[PDB]
Amino acid sequence: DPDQICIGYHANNSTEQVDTIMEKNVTVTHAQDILEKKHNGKLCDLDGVKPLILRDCSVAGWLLGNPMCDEFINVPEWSYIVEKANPVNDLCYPGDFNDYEELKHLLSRINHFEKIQIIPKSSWSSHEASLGVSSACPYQGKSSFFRNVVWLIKKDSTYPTIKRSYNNTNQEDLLVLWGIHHPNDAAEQTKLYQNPTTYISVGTSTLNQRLVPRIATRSKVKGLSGRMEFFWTILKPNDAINFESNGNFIAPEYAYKIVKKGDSTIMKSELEYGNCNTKCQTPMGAINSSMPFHNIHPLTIGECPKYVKSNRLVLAIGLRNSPQ
Amino acid sequence: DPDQICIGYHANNSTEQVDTIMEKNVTVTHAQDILEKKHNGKLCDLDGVKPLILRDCSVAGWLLGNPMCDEFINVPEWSYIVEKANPVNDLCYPGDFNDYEELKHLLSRINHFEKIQIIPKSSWSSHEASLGVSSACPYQGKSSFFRNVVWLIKKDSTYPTIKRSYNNTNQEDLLVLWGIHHPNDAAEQTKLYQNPTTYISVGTSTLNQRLVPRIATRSKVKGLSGRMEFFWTILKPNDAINFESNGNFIAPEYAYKIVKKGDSTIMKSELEYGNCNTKCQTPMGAINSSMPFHNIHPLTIGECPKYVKSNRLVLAIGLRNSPQ
Amino acid sequence: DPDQICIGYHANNSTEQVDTIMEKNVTVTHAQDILEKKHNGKLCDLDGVKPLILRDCSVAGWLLGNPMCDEFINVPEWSYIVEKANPVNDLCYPGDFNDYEELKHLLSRINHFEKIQIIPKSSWSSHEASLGVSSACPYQGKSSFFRNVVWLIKKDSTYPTIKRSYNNTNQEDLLVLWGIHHPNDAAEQTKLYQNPTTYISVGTSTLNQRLVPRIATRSKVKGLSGRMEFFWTILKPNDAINFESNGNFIAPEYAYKIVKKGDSTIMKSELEYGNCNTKCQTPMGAINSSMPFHNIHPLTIGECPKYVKSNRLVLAIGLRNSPQ
Amino acid sequence: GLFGAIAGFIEGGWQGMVDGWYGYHHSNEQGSGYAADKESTQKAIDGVTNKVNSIIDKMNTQFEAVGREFNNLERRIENLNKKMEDGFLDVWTYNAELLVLMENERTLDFHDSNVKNLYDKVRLQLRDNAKELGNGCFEFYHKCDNECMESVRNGTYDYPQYSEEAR
Amino acid sequence: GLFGAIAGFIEGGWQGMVDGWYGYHHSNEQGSGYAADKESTQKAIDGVTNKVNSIIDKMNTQFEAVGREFNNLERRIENLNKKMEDGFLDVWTYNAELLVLMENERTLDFHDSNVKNLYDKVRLQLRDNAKELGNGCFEFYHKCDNECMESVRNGTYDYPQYSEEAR
Amino acid sequence: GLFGAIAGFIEGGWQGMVDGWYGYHHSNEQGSGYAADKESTQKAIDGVTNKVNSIIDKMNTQFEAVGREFNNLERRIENLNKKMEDGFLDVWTYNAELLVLMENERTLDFHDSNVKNLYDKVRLQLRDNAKELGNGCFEFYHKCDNECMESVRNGTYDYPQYSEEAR
Ligand SMILES: *[C@@H]1O[C@H](COC2O[C@@H](C)[C@@H](O)[C@@H](O)[C@@H]2O)[C@@H](O[C@@H]2O[C@H](CO)[C@@H](O[C@@H]3O[C@H](CO[C@H]4O[C@H](CO)[C@@H](O)[C@H](O)[C@@H]4O)[C@@H](O)[C@H](O[C@@H]4O[C@H](CO)[C@@H](O)[C@H](O)[C@@H]4O)[C@@H]3O)[C@H](O)[C@H]2NC(C)=O)[C@H](O)[C@H]1NC(C)=O
Ligand SMILES: *[C@@H]1O[C@H](COC2O[C@@H](C)[C@@H](O)[C@@H](O)[C@@H]2O)[C@@H](O[C@@H]2O[C@H](CO)[C@@H](O[C@@H]3O[C@H](CO[C@H]4O[C@H](CO)[C@@H](O)[C@H](O)[C@@H]4O)[C@@H](O)[C@H](O[C@@H]4O[C@H](CO)[C@@H](O)[C@H](O)[C@@H]4O)[C@@H]3O)[C@H](O)[C@H]2NC(C)=O)[C@H](O)[C@H]1NC(C)=O
Ligand SMILES: *[C@@H]1O[C@H](COC2O[C@@H](C)[C@@H](O)[C@@H](O)[C@@H]2O)[C@@H](O[C@@H]2O[C@H](CO)[C@@H](O[C@@H]3O[C@H](CO[C@H]4O[C@H](CO)[C@@H](O)[C@H](O)[C@@H]4O)[C@@H](O)[C@H](O[C@@H]4O[C@H](CO)[C@@H](O)[C@H](O)[C@@H]4O)[C@@H]3O)[C@H](O)[C@H]2NC(C)=O)[C@H](O)[C@H]1NC(C)=O
Ligand SMILES: CC(=O)N[C@@H]1[C@@H](O)[C@H](O[C@@H]2O[C@H](CO[C@]3(C(=O)O)C[C@H](O)[C@@H](NC(C)=O)[C@H]([C@H](O)[C@H](O)CO)O3)[C@H](O)[C@H](O)[C@H]2O)[C@@H](CO)O[C@H]1O
Ligand SMILES: CC(=O)N[C@@H]1[C@@H](O)[C@H](O[C@@H]2O[C@H](CO[C@]3(C(=O)O)C[C@H](O)[C@@H](NC(C)=O)[C@H]([C@H](O)[C@H](O)CO)O3)[C@H](O)[C@H](O)[C@H]2O)[C@@H](CO)O[C@H]1O
Ligand SMILES: CC(=O)N[C@@H]1[C@@H](O)[C@H](O[C@@H]2O[C@H](CO[C@]3(C(=O)O)C[C@H](O)[C@@H](NC(C)=O)[C@H]([C@H](O)[C@H](O)CO)O3)[C@H](O)[C@H](O)[C@H]2O)[C@@H](CO)O[C@H]1O
Ligand SMILES: *[C@@H]1O[C@H](CO)[C@@H](O)[C@H](O)[C@H]1NC(C)=O
Ligand SMILES: *[C@@H]1O[C@H](CO)[C@@H](O)[C@H](O)[C@H]1NC(C)=O
Ligand SMILES: *[C@@H]1O[C@H](CO)[C@@H](O)[C@H](O)[C@H]1NC(C)=O
Ligand SMILES: *[C@@H]1O[C@H](CO)[C@@H](O)[C@H](O)[C@H]1NC(C)=O
Ligand SMILES: *[C@@H]1O[C@H](CO)[C@@H](O)[C@H](O)[C@H]1NC(C)=O
Ligand SMILES: *[C@@H]1O[C@H](CO)[C@@H](O)[C@H](O)[C@H]1NC(C)=O
Repeated sequence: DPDQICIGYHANNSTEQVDTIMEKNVTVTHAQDILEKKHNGKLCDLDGVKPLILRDCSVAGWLLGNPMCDEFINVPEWSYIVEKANPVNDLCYPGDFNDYEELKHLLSRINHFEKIQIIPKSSWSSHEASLGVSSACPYQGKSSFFRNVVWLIKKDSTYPTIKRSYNNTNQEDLLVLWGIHHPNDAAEQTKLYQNPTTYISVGTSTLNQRLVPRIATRSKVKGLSGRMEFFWTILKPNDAINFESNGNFIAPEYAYKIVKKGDSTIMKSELEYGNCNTKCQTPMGAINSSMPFHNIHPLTIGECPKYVKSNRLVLAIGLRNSPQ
Repeated sequence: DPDQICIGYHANNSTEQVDTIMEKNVTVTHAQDILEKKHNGKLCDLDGVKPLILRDCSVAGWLLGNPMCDEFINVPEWSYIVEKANPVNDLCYPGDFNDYEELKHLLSRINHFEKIQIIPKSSWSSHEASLGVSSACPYQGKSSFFRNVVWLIKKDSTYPTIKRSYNNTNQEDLLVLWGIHHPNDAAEQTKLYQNPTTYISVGTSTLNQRLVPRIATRSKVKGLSGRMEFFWTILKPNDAINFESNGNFIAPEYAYKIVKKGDSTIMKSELEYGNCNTKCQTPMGAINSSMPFHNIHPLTIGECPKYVKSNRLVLAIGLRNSPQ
Repeated sequence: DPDQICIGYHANNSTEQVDTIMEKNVTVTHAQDILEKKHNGKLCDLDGVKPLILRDCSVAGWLLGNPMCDEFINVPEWSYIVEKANPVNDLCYPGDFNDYEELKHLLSRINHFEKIQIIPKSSWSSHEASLGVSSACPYQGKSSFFRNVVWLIKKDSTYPTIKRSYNNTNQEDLLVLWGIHHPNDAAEQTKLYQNPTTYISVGTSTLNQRLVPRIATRSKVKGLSGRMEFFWTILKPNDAINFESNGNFIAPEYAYKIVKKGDSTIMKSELEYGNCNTKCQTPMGAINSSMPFHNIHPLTIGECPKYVKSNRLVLAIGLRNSPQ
Repeated sequence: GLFGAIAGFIEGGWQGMVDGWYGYHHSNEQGSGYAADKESTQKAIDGVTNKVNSIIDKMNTQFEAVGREFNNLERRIENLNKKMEDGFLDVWTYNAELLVLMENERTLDFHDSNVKNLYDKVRLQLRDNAKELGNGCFEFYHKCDNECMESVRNGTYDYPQYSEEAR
Repeated sequence: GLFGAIAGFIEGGWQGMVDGWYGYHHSNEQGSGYAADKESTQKAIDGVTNKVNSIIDKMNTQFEAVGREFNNLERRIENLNKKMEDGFLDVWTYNAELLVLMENERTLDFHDSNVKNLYDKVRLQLRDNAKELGNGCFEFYHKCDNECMESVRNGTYDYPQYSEEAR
Repeated sequence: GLFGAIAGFIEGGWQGMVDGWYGYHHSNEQGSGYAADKESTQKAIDGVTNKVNSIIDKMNTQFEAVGREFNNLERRIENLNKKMEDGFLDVWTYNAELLVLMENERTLDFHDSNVKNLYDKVRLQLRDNAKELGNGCFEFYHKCDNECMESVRNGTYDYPQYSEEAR
């Protein structure tokens, strides 16, 4: 029988299939998926700075010191903030936070953060500073209030006009918070503050604010028709903030030194910290991948693959292989 | 003559041309365009819920009951709103609508909509409720006003302080509308309302509003230097809205129960309803197509092909065919 | 020796390399880069209308006539505005400009622009019009003020209520600017304006404004705790603007006729005019190119190639060529 | 074209072959005619159909509502929307135009390949029993009647049966 | 496929050739076996690896923070973000799906080319000293022992040495 | 490469052929030299030029004004613009880089095809009157003077005229 030589190619036991532009379900000897589909199921550090995880508090409750929140633990820097979808503890006393979303964005990523006392609670000689409490803000079965600001009321049927300054002698920007109380009617107004017609003026080198309380008949929320409305500014180094008021003033006691480099955002997630590190975080887990595409979640923070609506992206590596 | 067998390919009478990356105007035996260029020239239902078509009224005129508009016909749901580019009948009495664009966006797609009486016009015992009319808002050759709100004025040279509440006992959100009149000067102010210094306070569980009339010397618009300014809120089930005023109050009579699922937008179009159904609507007509691309119009509502700047996207199917 | 004919291909001395999907650094006989990497290093006309180049002034300082700015030279049209990153001369007297970013956007591209006198400085018979000056706004070693508006003060311990109108008898929209002064306290208030409680009302066919001065204890900026706050409107042809005030009024003298066709934006650049023309401007220079991609700068104005993060996009033209 | 057959060594197409994309023409003492290659034609139809359907079906379409809801003092935001809209238009326009150009090249070269492959299948059956003319045709050195012609078309040509008459 | 070899005139692959992608099978009086073509296999591995790495490495990745920071009276801006997000999702989904389809076609046709080219290298060495069977195999007209077989595989087959025995 | 000719069975290019992309080298008793194939060269030039021009001309360019017009309390909107800008940059960067890689592969394979097709045109004219050496060259079994060489290059080679001297 004559001798033969033949040309041919590799086959194996692979049942892996790919699609081509002209033909579906082509069985090949080897293939490779380029879609990332896995995450670790945990909230991690980002490059590798820890997030601020607020458990059951909103950014506002945390900043103002809502007493129903966990006690303030100093975290001097973070990469992103995690809130639950619906934090139970936000504003214990009902009301509003001015420019709240911009403030949250500003605080999303922070390089240095430090709470300091700027106006001692003990320094209010002409006003009552230890009766500013409410059943809406309990601490240990007793009426209390946001811990970082002070609800001042009249003393000896008198509310002298307040003139207070704080000068930022620090080398860092200072986040300062204050508020106004909106009472229910004129009888309540004079009961708390004596003076019927009141204001709060606040000035810096850029801020020129004058607040006045609005009376309205409002629905009771947690038994209260009154409202607190909070405000904030960034006090630059060597600038001074000047408060003036003859009533309704929710004064600062504590403020926060901040150093701001980059920004990130607020992640909504029900997960807890996982003692891990990552380049790409999603609300249901982190991604560790050099793949070009992923299908896990759109609300990512970090350096992530491109998000696609796909179950698989499989590249042929090897050759057409007879199927089983 | 020796026998022959030959290999060859199909040709036909096609003059259809395509372009390739290396060569233009290649004649082929068969081709297929993948660009959608056709529409039906009509405004249609979307999946398949009818749009709200406002003919010659703005959303504001429709909501407030501008008398120059067509009488209110109940449409309990819709998929998108159609306005003309420049609706002739908007605010008959000159003025403004607060947060108007957000309200229009909210109303763009509605699952349930129902007008109800919340404060009977007949219930204003201490004020005049049937003289709030203007030549700017005619109905049948006689001065009238927005039909869904009431322009109250003094009675017997008296405007008693109003204290009114409505409680949302319904199971649906309620859209509530009110206004303030801004008179021309103090002499006009006291002529209409008796009291020289007036307010309108409005409170819900979230709203804490106090309006005051601004006097200005303004240009006459339709003979009038006065202005109406309208406001709105979403009153949740079991919440109450509380009005207080000693003048200038444009009170609600009717409000609207709403159920909100998705959103869409406001389409600007001069077309009328075409008794049709579609997945993709444009202002000049609807598209019924599974093609990947279209070139009809960018302002589409629905599930549409991708919009491109192209006159044709023709794929070769068959073979190179000799041209004519 | 038998005769031979051979088939072959061109080679040359090219060392140009390209990359292919399957192989890097393939030497070829000829190649072509499709990435634009060059600019002319100059700020140019755009199609071919000159930009407005503000040198060391902000748009606000330029509009209001900050005296520290260069004298106003009429430029009747422009394609885009160029500011330095940090213009030294902005608001000489400290304060704020309302809706400033929207105004800058509106003024970014202008088809006609013409400064006109609308209220002669000499027409203020009942008020002092030549003492409205400050050390913060010097001109030639002497206290002055924004040149296009007038800081009115009391005369003979009297500030009569102002009632002034300007009617736009021109055929073009008119940009009108005014301001309010916010003094430091009531003693200063009465010193300048006599009247302790003051307002500024401004009305057009659309505008219905009432400003009141806010007192605050503010930080000294350039020695001054006072503030100026500026406002603006577009007065349509045949409409009238009506001012009323009993103090704190920074009145218009000059306004600007404008014709608006397209928009562009504000370019931030430290370059000067280069007496050139272009279709595509960047802050570091103009691009003259029909190439599809460029890598120069993202903040372009005009009809530009697509911006990419790439150092080279080299297409093979010729054939595989043996390397050196 | 890439494979050298269509409008290449096979210089033109056949109006006379109506029932397929690729096939054969025979001429012998019994007559002449065209026969489609059913298998290659059907595979090619399936192939091109799949390509077109993939271009169509792989597009993700979702509900969107495109309007103009910003006011006269929201022009900076309206410009942000303009840049986005124009940006996506430029992306889809470029990608659609090039896709069509590139896939049309692939389709025409695919047909060319299919014809070349059919040619080669015949060439290797016939080998030395016919002359390769260079124009897509083979000139037999033996008589090849209709049954013989069908054997070539159905890939069962018996070379040893004719080698003697061919030489 | 495009080049006519893989699942074409070479009808199926070889489970028996485990140490390469393309190669040879010989049969003579001394026995039979498979030998991988090392050079073509390695070049192909490098080629496909480069393609995959380019698809991966050419992607520009940058830091972004994607959340939902607009409130209940900022729904028009929130819709602008929706349209943008959905728009980029549609772009990347389409481009990724088609890229995979198109590159898979290229990869399979590349292997086919590689096999065809190996076949032709052998064909031109052997010329008239072996019969081309049409199935990827050549039937020698002379004895070709193991050293002879290796000469064919390493591209040094000496045609003049055997032409006499072949004729 | 895909078609097996360039840097394949034709192992290298010719510095000596300056006036075209593809062509012929002849050697006979009268001398030797290079001649460009004008037709294939021009068609290839037109083809590649068209590809480059399509990549350039199919781009839709429109006026845009890109600045930074949002203030310190509009950072959420400014971030929306960032995500959009960065998004389009990532799209164009990826698509441009891959386009270049993919089209460069097509261009090099196109040249390879063009050379293979020229080779085959000659092969089929010469058939049995010359030996196919396997390196791109044909060795004549008859004398082929300059006029004969030109007949091959212009596709009018007369096989019957020389078959007797070749055998
Ligand atoms: C926020 O805080 C800044 C720093 O405040 C401080 O400095 C002083 C005032 C103390 O209060 C100290 O405890 C605190 O750290 C502040 O600034 C200061 O602003 C002052 C405003 O007047 C200014 O005071 C003047 O200082 C002059 C001397 O200046 C020279 O010496 C300084 C010390 O070496 C030096 O820093 C300066 O650069 C300079 O070389 C005095 O001659 C002035 O004269 C007096 O003025 C008083 C009224 O203003 C009168 O009572 C006196 O009769 C006399 O006429 C005056 O004291 C101080 O110099 C500033 N310091 C710096 C470093 O700038 C800043 O203003 C605050 N920010 C606000 C309010 O927005
Ligand atoms: C909007 O509307 C909500 C429903 O209003 C209605 O309920 C009552 C008040 C009628 O007006 C009725 O026509 C209407 O549909 C409203 O809510 C109600 O808010 C009331 C506020 O006080 C509250 O009234 C109290 O009810 C107690 C009994 O509660 C028990 O019984 C109810 C009936 O079965 C039941 O719904 C409750 O869950 C509960 O089991 C009384 O004992 C209270 O005592 C009186 O208080 C009065 C003053 O507040 C005094 O006049 C009396 O001396 C006595 O002390 C009181 O009447 C009512 O229970 C709430 N109902 C529900 C279902 O929640 C809601 O507040 C309104 N929203 C606003 C204002 O924002
Ligand atoms: C801004 O400016 C617009 C034009 O103003 C001007 O017209 C007049 C008033 C002069 O001031 C002149 O210098 C200036 O260019 C302005 O408009 C005008 O608005 C006026 C408001 O009343 C109006 O005046 C009335 O004109 C009637 C005549 O109208 C007829 O004749 C006109 C001239 O040919 C013509 O333009 C008109 O179309 C029409 O055919 C008078 O009969 C009116 O009667 C008087 O009313 C007075 C009080 O209003 C009484 O004092 C008299 O006793 C009498 O009863 C009246 O004078 C004028 O016609 C309008 N002109 C135009 C072209 O529209 C516009 O209102 C200003 N914009 C504002 C304020 O927002
Ligand atoms: C000090 C005190 O007990 N005063 C009595 C009022 O509380 C009481 O009115 C009732 O007030 C209820 C809420 O009570 C608080 C609260 O929020 O918990 C009690 C706080 O001590 C008080 N705090 C301060 C700093 O004054 C707080 C505050 O006044 C309001 O929140 C301000 O808006 O109120 C609840 O609202 C009931 O509806 C209301 O009846 C009256 C009873 O007539 O007597 C007061 O002496
Ligand atoms: C009731 C009445 O007729 N009063 C006389 C005034 O109308 C009149 O002043 C003129 O007012 C003109 C507009 O008239 C109306 C209107 O808008 O149609 C008439 C309406 O009845 C009145 N409605 C109510 C509820 O009061 C309405 C209203 O007062 C204003 O719109 C409020 O801003 O005015 C027009 O503006 C003329 O310019 C003006 O002269 C004076 C004449 O001096 O006498 C009044 O008794
Ligand atoms: C007219 C005059 O010189 N008045 C004396 C005050 O100037 C002086 O108070 C000092 O004021 C300082 C700033 O001075 C000006 C300025 O801005 O340059 C001087 C201007 O002439 C004046 N302009 C006008 C139109 O009144 C201007 C203006 O009043 C304020 O800017 C309004 O806010 O002030 C500086 O602020 C010093 O801190 C302050 O002491 C007092 C001295 O007690 O005497 C006045 O007669
Ligand atoms: C397929 O072949 C590989 C390589 O020999 C082997 O490791 C694997 O277990 C096989 N799969 C089976 C036996 O299912
Ligand atoms: C390809 O495979 C999937 C199952 O994995 C099947 O549902 C689909 O119909 C197949 N398509 C074809 C054309 O065989
Ligand atoms: C082209 O050929 C088709 C198929 O026979 C025929 O139906 C059509 O009418 C022809 N076109 C003409 C005659 O113009
Ligand atoms: C292709 O066809 C169009 C007419 O449909 C013509 O304008 C264009 O110039 C043609 N291009 C070429 C290269 O023939
Ligand atoms: C390469 O060849 C070209 C064409 O002859 C010549 O112009 C160029 O100078 C050469 N490059 C050298 C000598 O470096
Ligand atoms: C290709 O060229 C660059 C230098 O221009 C070099 O850094 C890179 O490593 C080269 N890559 C390969 C695979 O040779």
